[PDB]
Amino acid sequence: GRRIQGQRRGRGTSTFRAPSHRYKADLEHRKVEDGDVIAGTVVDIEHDPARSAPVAAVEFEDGDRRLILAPEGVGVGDELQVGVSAEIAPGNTLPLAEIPEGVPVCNVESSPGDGGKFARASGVNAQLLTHDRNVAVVKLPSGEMKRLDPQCRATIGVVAGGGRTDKPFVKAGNKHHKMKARGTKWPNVRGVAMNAVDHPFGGGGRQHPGKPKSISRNAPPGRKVGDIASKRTGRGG
Amino acid sequence: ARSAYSYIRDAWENPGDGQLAELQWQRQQEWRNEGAVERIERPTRLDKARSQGYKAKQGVIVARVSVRKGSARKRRHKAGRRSKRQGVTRITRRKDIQRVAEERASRTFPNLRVLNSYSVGQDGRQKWHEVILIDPNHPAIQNDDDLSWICADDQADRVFRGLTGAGRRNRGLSGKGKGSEKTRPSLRSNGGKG
Amino acid sequence: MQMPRRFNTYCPHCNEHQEHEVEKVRSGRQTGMKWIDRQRERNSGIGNDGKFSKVPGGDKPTKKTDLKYRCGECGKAHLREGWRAGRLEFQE
Amino acid sequence: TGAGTPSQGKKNTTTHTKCRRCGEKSYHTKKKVCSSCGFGKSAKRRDYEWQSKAGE
RNA sequence: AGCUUUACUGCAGGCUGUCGCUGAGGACUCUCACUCCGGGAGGAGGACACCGAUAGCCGGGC
RNA sequence: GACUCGUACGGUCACUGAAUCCUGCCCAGUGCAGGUAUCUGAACACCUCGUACAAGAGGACGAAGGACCUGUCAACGGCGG
RNA sequence: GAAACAUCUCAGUAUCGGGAGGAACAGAAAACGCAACGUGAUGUCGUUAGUAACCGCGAGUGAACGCGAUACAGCCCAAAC
Ligand SMILES: [Cl-]
Ligand SMILES: [Cl-]
Ligand SMILES: [Cl-]
Ligand SMILES: [Cl-]
Ligand SMILES: [K+]
Ligand SMILES: [Mg+2]
Ligand SMILES: [Mg+2]
Ligand SMILES: [Mg+2]
Ligand SMILES: [Mg+2]
Ligand SMILES: [Mg+2]
Ligand SMILES: [Mg+2]
Ligand SMILES: [Mg+2]
Ligand SMILES: [Mg+2]
Ligand SMILES: [Mg+2]
Ligand SMILES: [Mg+2]
Ligand SMILES: [Mg+2]
Ligand SMILES: [Mg+2]
Ligand SMILES: [Mg+2]
Ligand SMILES: [Mg+2]
Ligand SMILES: [Mg+2]
Ligand SMILES: [Mg+2]
Ligand SMILES: [Mg+2]
Ligand SMILES: [Mg+2]
Ligand SMILES: [Mg+2]
Ligand SMILES: [Mg+2]
Ligand code: NA
Ligand code: NA
Ligand code: NA
Ligand code: NA
Ligand code: NA
Ligand code: NA
Ligand code: NA
Ligand code: NA
Ligand code: NA
Ligand code: NA
Repeated sequence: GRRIQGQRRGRGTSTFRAPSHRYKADLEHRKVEDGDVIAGTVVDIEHDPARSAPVAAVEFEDGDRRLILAPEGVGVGDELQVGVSAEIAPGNTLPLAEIPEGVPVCNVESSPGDGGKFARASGVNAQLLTHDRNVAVVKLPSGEMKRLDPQCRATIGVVAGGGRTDKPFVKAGNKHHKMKARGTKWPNVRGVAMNAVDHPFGGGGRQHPGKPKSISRNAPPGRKVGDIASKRTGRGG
Repeated sequence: ARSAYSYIRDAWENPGDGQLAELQWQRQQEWRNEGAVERIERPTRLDKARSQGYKAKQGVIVARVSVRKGSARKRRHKAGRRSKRQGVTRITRRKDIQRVAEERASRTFPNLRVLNSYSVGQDGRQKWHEVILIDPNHPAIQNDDDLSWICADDQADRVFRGLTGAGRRNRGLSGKGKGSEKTRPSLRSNGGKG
Repeated sequence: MQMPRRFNTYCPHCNEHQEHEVEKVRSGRQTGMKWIDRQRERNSGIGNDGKFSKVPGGDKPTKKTDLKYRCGECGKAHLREGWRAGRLEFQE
Repeated sequence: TGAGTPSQGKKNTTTHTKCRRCGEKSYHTKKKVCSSCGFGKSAKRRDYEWQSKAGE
């Protein structure tokens, strides 16, 4: 047969790449020798093409201009702070240690100083729960309990743009426009609609998968399709 | 009496014990951060170098080369192949790493010529060899009765034609009798069967 | 069929009739050092191994008689042609 | 649209041109590589053994 | 010839044990290689992982 | 190296195919996944035999996997005499 | 090709990568082993011989020592001091 679509993906051709050259900023937390002296003022609220959520343009005392992962509430004029001593209000960023338990946080770091990794999608937010001299348990938006180094920096508040998922796309055109600004090939042709040569589900005089859909984790690329290492399927039971 | 050299040599008979061990555990840290080919002012194994033709004089150069450990880095077949030729994993190359090292070095010094080379250890994923090269054009060598031979036109790119010592051993030319029927005078003259 | 564990018959060694004892030939064990054992290791490589890639064939409906005839006098055994027999049991 | 005659009409693009090195009209002005002598790709001149019968 | 599969035989790939890198005091501590985060100070991890070698299993992805 | 100037309101892999009323029963087989007293399960090292060595024979230990058990059908499919 | 075909064969061929010279390569024994009280660097030619050896012991594959010739040529380091 021929390589399946998932295999064409990896090659990184234009079709599968994201329009990076059209992206505004690689949102990442600022650095500070220490102290926390850093602070700036929101100048504008822009649209971020890579996340379909707003990003805030901020100006710091050291005249540094950078875009930030805008939580909800932040407006132009507002002043934000970054450091071990920053205030405990929405928009400010400080290590999990200096953050009071029970406070919604976003754009959490996985490794202190990595600039943020977790919870940075529209409306989501993490939840700092347990403190310690070593571990800072945080509940990520997926429900998992992530144990983290208390030195990992994070932003207070929930990410802006919440509720985006509530309104349906309604029409293909709308999807089309969104998909065009992402690293994704769209629309999607069903495997079962292809020829055997093209996909393990292809072929037949009627459309149905050849074998069962749940595939072993050990399956090789070219054959891993359908329900990957499913612990279960269906809704029942 | 023993020579000073004899001690360097005796220490390298067991690069895993004694001071040499502690020494390697150290150097390699720096080596793993160096390039593919690093010219070095002095041979790490003086006895070996001199023994192999080295000589503290103008026109004599030395460089340490690192090559990855393991079998061939081969691509699987993209057309019809009988089961015999469908291999990838177990296939190994017919030139030993030391010979690969000599070549990468010689290519780094286009004007020089490989005189010899020797192993200086290996970590878990690579091997290091120090190659002794010679400037066939420097008069300091054109006048050396022990090395001027390398200046002859027919010694040009000698490493790429397997005229090196490691080259000739890898070509199965060590034995002069039994077992060397398909090797001498040359692999190619013997229909490539060695 | 039934068969006497012992009985008189010609002993090719003594050149005279003696009382022999019948026993079923127990398979000897392999050394794994015969020439064929070496060639298997030698010749087996990447991909199909030719003959060494085959697997044992089936069986015949009935096997022949695989017996050793031991001479009670000189204690030496001898072999004979066998004969198809679904089952063979010795009497005593 | 026919892949034949009707698709011939759009062919007004220039690719292969006289080669500064070998003089053959094989210099792909978009690739900046000569399909004939390999100029632009190789310092050595393009030549393969299959350009003639194996025993010649 | 293309295609399929619980056809024959193999080949990638995945999982797994073992050896090398690899070090100090059947479960455990450690730091020094090695890995990663950090501009750096330095933080996390740590003889594991990665990588090289081998063995068993799965293996029409080829 | 793509995904990714991305981080679960994400994006990957599949099935179905707007709305509306709905979507029953079956986990035996096959698939996937979880577990597992016990059984099975390669090589290195280890023990025994063997060989002044070696080939080789046997043992002990036993990973994933399998047996066995469980979950799962908007998983492949099934819904008769 | 093996009257299929997988080892084998085609064949280390076709083709690809790198490089020298007017020739290249080889070369002064940790050789040979007509076992000797023998030969004496290396290529090459004739022979040894379709012999020994390999091989679903199938089809096929296939040397060497020696011998007769051609031409002959033997040296330099490392170390000891
Ligand atoms: Cl979407
Ligand atoms: Cl050279
Ligand atoms: Cl019997
Ligand atoms: Cl002789
Ligand atoms: K063939
Ligand atoms: Mg696109
Ligand atoms: Mg980023
Ligand atoms: Mg949706
Ligand atoms: Mg579709
Ligand atoms: Mg169709
Ligand atoms: Mg297929
Ligand atoms: Mg349908
Ligand atoms: Mg269907
Ligand atoms: Mg020749
Ligand atoms: Mg095999
Ligand atoms: Mg056409
Ligand atoms: Mg056919
Ligand atoms: Mg990095
Ligand atoms: Mg097939
Ligand atoms: Mg449709
Ligand atoms: Mg045939
Ligand atoms: Mg036949
Ligand atoms: Mg042959
Ligand atoms: Mg001989
Ligand atoms: Mg002298
Ligand atoms: Na189908
Ligand atoms: Na050179
Ligand atoms: Na050979
Ligand atoms: Na062999
Ligand atoms: Na076809
Ligand atoms: Na079932
Ligand atoms: Na089941
Ligand atoms: Na035929
Ligand atoms: Na055929
Ligand atoms: Na064969």
